[PDB]
Amino acid sequence: MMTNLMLLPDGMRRWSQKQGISLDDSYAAMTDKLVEFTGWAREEGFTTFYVTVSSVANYSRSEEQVTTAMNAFTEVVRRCHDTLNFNYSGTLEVVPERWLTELEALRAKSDSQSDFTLHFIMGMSLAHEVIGIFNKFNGKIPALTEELLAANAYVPEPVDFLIRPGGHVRMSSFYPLMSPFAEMYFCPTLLNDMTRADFDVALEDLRERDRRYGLYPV
Amino acid sequence: MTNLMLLPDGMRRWSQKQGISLDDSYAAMTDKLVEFTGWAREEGFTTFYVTVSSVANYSRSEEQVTTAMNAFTEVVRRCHDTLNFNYSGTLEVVPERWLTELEALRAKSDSQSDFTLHFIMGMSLAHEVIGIFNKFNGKIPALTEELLAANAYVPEPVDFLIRPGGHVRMSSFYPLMSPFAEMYFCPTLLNDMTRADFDVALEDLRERD
Ligand SMILES: CC(C)=CCC/C(C)=C/COP(=O)(O)OP(=O)(O)O
Ligand SMILES: CC(C)=CCC/C(C)=C/COP(=O)(O)OP(=O)(O)O
Ligand SMILES: [Mg+2]
Repeated sequence: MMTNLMLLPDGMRRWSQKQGISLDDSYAAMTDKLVEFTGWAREEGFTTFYVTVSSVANYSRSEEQVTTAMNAFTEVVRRCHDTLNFNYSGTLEVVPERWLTELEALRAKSDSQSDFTLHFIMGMSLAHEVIGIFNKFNGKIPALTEELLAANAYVPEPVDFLIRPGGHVRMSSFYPLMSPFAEMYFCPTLLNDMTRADFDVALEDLRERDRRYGLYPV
Repeated sequence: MTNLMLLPDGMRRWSQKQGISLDDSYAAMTDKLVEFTGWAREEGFTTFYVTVSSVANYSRSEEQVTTAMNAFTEVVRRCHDTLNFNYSGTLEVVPERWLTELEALRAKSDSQSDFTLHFIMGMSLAHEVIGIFNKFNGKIPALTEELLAANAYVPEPVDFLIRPGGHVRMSSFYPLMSPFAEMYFCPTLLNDMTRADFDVALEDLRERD
């Protein structure tokens, strides 16, 4: 069984306020922690490590906040892109061109033959995703099929495991469209405080679960 | 003007725990759901959503589908006279007998009640999107957030979502247009849920913001 993993990052402002440090340093710690998380996910045999980078609404923040966040996320790819396959998707039209250009170049320079993939999803929002798909195919086809929908969703496959640190038990705009049976794990520990042990007990929890897919066992 | 959504789970597990049949466990679920509707109404929620089934659920055996659909329909048989009942979802995968009875019960419900019980059947974001597209294909210049919200299975954003039974997952029950929904999971099986469990769940959900 080949599994994949998805991380929902949040709590950089909470960590910066809690520590009495700047938002920029909090995001630098987020970059370090995300490099760590990518390493851990690769060590644990996950085929793809998904990171829900941002929602559409996040790009309504101030220019500086968007620059800091997008730079922090991009630095992860700058550091690890040489040894893995990098890809990205989402509501790309709301992402500033600077980051689309740099992330495209980094995607071109990544090892597309690697057995491990880091995938960023930016501008996540089920409303915008569905509206984009509908408008793309509106009137041009007799009916939308599961295959087309799967081929045009932001996340190109069902997600197996989903982890959200930071104490919020909610999905926000990050729920994957084609993942009805994804397993969810929440923990109060902030992302920048997550240790390898926290990750490991999370994986104990997630791998302990019996996956039914809506059916009774046989 | 708040609403609540319940994801039922733990009927087979409860039947095994109590040493009873699946039908008996689902009868206990019927009683428990009548109770839950009462609790939700007393707490001021305008609409109580219950995720009856997913698309995958109808791939179960005929006996299992009949047991579940009968218990859920029995809830409406008991409560339809005192509240407003409505339903939605991927209706084409629901057996016609149950759609017929549920439609008749919806027509007989109190459409003037300030409280609504709403079943969603055959839940699946893929099938929901496919159905919306097929419904509006070529009939509109472009899909808007307003139209999408007006035609999704759940017709409004969900405030609170509760899943007892110990499984931390949506199992195809995620409400499409609820980006700000708060989720509460608890290990207590649905059939073991008391009013106090509901109340502390509401404490947890209301403490957050
Ligand atoms: C393009 C942009 C702006 C991306 C935003 C990056 C992000 C995941 C912020 C969430 O953390 P938070 O600081 O908002 O959480 P908290 O307030 O709890 O610290
Ligand atoms: C039409 C159908 C089949 C509806 C199914 C409704 C449902 C998800 C019940 C959950 O309890 P359960 O039956 O899965 O019990 P348990 O959690 O113990 O397996
Ligand atoms: Mg179940």
